[PDB]
Amino acid sequence: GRMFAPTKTWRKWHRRVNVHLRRVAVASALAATSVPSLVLARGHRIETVP
Amino acid sequence: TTRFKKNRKKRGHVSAGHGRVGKHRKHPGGRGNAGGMHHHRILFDKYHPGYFGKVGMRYFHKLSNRFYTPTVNVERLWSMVPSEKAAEAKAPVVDVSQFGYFKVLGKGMLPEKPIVVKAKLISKIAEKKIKAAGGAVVLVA
Amino acid sequence: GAYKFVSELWRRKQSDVMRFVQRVRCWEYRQQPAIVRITRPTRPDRARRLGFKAKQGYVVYRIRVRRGGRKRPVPKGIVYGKPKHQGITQLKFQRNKRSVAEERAGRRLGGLRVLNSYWVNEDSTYKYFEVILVDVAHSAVRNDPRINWLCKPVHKHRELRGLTSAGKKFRGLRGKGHRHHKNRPSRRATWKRNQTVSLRRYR
Amino acid sequence: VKHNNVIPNGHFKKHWQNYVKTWFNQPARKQRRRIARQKNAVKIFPRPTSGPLRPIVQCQTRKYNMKARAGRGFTLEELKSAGIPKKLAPTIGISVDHRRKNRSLEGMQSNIQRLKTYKAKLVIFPRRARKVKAGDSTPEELANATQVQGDYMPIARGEKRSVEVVKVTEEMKEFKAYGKLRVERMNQRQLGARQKKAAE
Amino acid sequence: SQPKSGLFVGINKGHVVTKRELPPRPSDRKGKGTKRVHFVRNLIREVAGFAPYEKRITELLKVGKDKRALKVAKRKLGTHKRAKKKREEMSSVLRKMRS
RNA sequence: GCGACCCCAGGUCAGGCGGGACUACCCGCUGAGUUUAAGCAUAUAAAUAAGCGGAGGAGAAGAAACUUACAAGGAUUCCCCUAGUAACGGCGAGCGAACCGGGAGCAGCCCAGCUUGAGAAUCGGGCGGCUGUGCCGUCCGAAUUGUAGUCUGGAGAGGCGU
RNA sequence: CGAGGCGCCUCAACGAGUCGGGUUGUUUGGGAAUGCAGCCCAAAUCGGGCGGUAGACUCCGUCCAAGGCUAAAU
RNA sequence: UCCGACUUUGUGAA
Ligand SMILES: [K+]
Ligand SMILES: [K+]
Ligand SMILES: [K+]
Ligand SMILES: [K+]
Ligand SMILES: [K+]
Ligand SMILES: [K+]
Ligand SMILES: [K+]
Ligand SMILES: [Mg+2]
Ligand SMILES: [Mg+2]
Ligand SMILES: [Mg+2]
Ligand SMILES: [Mg+2]
Ligand SMILES: [Mg+2]
Ligand SMILES: [Mg+2]
Ligand SMILES: [Mg+2]
Ligand SMILES: [Mg+2]
Ligand SMILES: [Mg+2]
Ligand SMILES: [Mg+2]
Ligand SMILES: [Mg+2]
Ligand SMILES: [Mg+2]
Ligand SMILES: [Mg+2]
Ligand SMILES: [Mg+2]
Ligand SMILES: [Mg+2]
Ligand SMILES: [Mg+2]
Ligand SMILES: [Mg+2]
Ligand SMILES: [Mg+2]
Ligand SMILES: [Mg+2]
Ligand SMILES: [Mg+2]
Ligand SMILES: [Mg+2]
Ligand SMILES: [Mg+2]
Ligand SMILES: [Mg+2]
Ligand SMILES: [Mg+2]
Ligand SMILES: [Mg+2]
Ligand SMILES: [Mg+2]
Ligand SMILES: [Mg+2]
Ligand SMILES: [Mg+2]
Ligand SMILES: [Mg+2]
Ligand SMILES: [Mg+2]
Repeated sequence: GRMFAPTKTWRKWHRRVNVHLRRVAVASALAATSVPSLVLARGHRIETVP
Repeated sequence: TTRFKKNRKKRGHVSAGHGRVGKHRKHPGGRGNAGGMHHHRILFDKYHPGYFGKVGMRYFHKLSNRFYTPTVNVERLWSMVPSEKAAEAKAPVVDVSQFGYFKVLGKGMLPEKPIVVKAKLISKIAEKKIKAAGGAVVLVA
Repeated sequence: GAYKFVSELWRRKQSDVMRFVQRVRCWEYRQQPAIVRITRPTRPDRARRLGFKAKQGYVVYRIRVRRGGRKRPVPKGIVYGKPKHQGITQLKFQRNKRSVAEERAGRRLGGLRVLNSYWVNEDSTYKYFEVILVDVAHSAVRNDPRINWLCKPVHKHRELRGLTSAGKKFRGLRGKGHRHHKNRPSRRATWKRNQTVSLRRYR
Repeated sequence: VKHNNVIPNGHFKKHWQNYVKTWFNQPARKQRRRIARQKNAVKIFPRPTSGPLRPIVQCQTRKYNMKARAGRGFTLEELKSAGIPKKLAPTIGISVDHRRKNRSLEGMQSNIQRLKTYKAKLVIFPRRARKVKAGDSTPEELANATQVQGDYMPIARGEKRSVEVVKVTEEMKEFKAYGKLRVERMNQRQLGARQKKAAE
Repeated sequence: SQPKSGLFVGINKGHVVTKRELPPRPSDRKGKGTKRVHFVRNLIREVAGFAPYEKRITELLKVGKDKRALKVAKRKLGTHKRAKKKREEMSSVLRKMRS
């Protein structure tokens, strides 16, 4: 038969983010890379990093 | 997103939240704005007074740009004057057309300092307020 | 230059001279078939402006078409539908009589290509047009840089796609700006453009 | 309809699903347009990639009265006043617009000046080794002739903002700007009646 | 040929731009009898004669019914402006014939 | 009777052109109803489906008998905006564009008309030659009821000089 | 290895059963009528077509139909 | 299908 609600190609695939909010997210993700505790929490092995 | 929809919380419940008596049918009441004068009259009268009927005269080929008159109030005029120009001031002269404005309106308080305003149009109170501060108006086109 | 005298005379269709000459010609066309090859345009001055030249490869045909409207060809005047669509007799064909004449000529002469046509006569039941056609296989046409365009494959059967002068008339392309903007590139192209639901990927 | 909503107007009663236009080819359209711009640039190596020179015009209608932009081409009168034959202008990178006319002097002069600035920047290559033509350039000028990108002659939109400092005289005040606007409006609406009485 | 008063309202109501005279264009001479086209038209007129509705206008003008002539020309040509022009031509033909 | 032409006829005459196929896109015609209006006839469905034709690698459109009302713009096409707006509509249900502005991409040309008369200066075919998508020669024909050239409104012809 | 451009000065030809008008049908957002079509009437050259309310008059702005071709962006 | 107008539709006598 036919699927209940056949998947159409005009689904919303791409999502808009405000440019300002994207820049805030990058700046927040950039600063997290400098505190070593959050880097270890992500699983990186940095015990011998000067 | 499907994981947060309430239909997922209604799995196992027979009627899917639509009742056993007054079920979910196709179009009880009609389609769209049907019956807006017959069985939806109270809804149309209560929430949309004015909906039916005809008032006013028609305008064939009404171009929007003919009625384009952006406006600015006096209470905002001094924000267009830069700091160093206010320090130098004699009165600064502002052509509000260079900021995208046609008519000057008179809401708010002007500071007690002279200012010259160039505009195509202006109201009577805005002109009275500008003159009371020691300023002047120049009509431009 | 004698063409101006001929052109000015043909503007006076209600003079005694033109009425007599047209009446004898109208009788003779009535005794001929509806599609007849003629050795020479009847109105040479009118043919010059429409592109005809006195060269090997240009041929002229006289076409007779019936006058009046388009009766709905349904089996007894019986329509199965709503009363807005129940009319039979007072309906009108969307193409003019000039394009019908040159379209009959194109179907009859598949080896030739229609240049255009001009009006010739009418009495009450028939209208007469002379259609100019080009033999795009003749070297005289193939070597003339002013008619070379007709030899290209994109100009096949232009009378059937509404591309002659008569076709531009009924397509609404004999005017510009507002009152005619819905006809460009075509009415169906305009309608399809206004039906589109544009679903951008960033919406 | 059940609550305090807007009156719905959904234009979806036809077969709208056979006329859906998606944009999944948008990044591919950007690349195809970019590729053709690079091919066109190589096809005309020293010629500017931005096309022929354009004039300066005022946008029409009262909403855009005060903005300037690029036109279609230069008027036949502007080209004559700058000394450029109208047949030569397209061949050396200048657009021609025989439809446009010059109604005011200032619009015309700024376009004539634009052509003169262009002619001082244009370097013309001879159509042969021998420079028998008159408008050609010296070998030194041709020896260093690159390709410019973007708008080599920009157009300024709108009058630049400039707050001046002036002394408010005694005639600057008591001008009665609102009264002037109202009397001029009255003079407009009384013109027909005034002309009727004058004729009688 | 007139500059506007810069006021944004009123009789002129516009920006001032120090207008200039527009030069003549070839299309300024459209619809102008030059010569040898009047000659050809005039010669064909005497060869062809007049349409019967034109004669009906001429006989109306002979008896002084100038308003009835305009209504007949309006009936035939369909437009008041064309009727005015056609009556004037008919009157000039009588005027020329008067001499 | 010999002739000139006009119109027409017949040719397995010499050389050539056409018909059908394909469906995504494109051009032309023809043309419903289910449906919605909580009934239904105008309206809607829809200038859609079906039906009959015509092309191409794109097609169609295209260089103002255009807009506007401005300090005015300046072919076509497509996108955004205009705008669910002006308008239309048992003014109900519903329907519904364009101008300005911003982009992509830009390109304008050819004829007929008066315009050889100190010379049809034009074109096709047969045959021969060659340096061969053509060129030349010769002989026939087309064409004066007009081939070539000049000219197209932005002009242009003619007159006088770089 | 003549023609064109430009400066100056008397002719200057431009498309007809077509435009346009009436009516009838259809179509449009186009409303005293958006396009198209049939039929009837039927042009002009100090003229013709437009300026989104039918009409007349006076000014103003703007174009020049009824022949043909035309890449690119799609 | 009947009926009228225009068109086909011209010419000359009282
Ligand atoms: K519920
Ligand atoms: K709500
Ligand atoms: K797409
Ligand atoms: K030969
Ligand atoms: K001409
Ligand atoms: K209509
Ligand atoms: K006019
Ligand atoms: Mg149940
Ligand atoms: Mg219920
Ligand atoms: Mg119950
Ligand atoms: Mg539907
Ligand atoms: Mg054979
Ligand atoms: Mg086929
Ligand atoms: Mg129903
Ligand atoms: Mg129902
Ligand atoms: Mg029912
Ligand atoms: Mg179909
Ligand atoms: Mg193919
Ligand atoms: Mg094409
Ligand atoms: Mg033109
Ligand atoms: Mg436009
Ligand atoms: Mg909005
Ligand atoms: Mg619709
Ligand atoms: Mg558009
Ligand atoms: Mg724009
Ligand atoms: Mg022959
Ligand atoms: Mg000639
Ligand atoms: Mg010449
Ligand atoms: Mg000269
Ligand atoms: Mg009609
Ligand atoms: Mg009607
Ligand atoms: Mg139809
Ligand atoms: Mg008006
Ligand atoms: Mg024309
Ligand atoms: Mg044309
Ligand atoms: Mg074309
Ligand atoms: Mg592409």
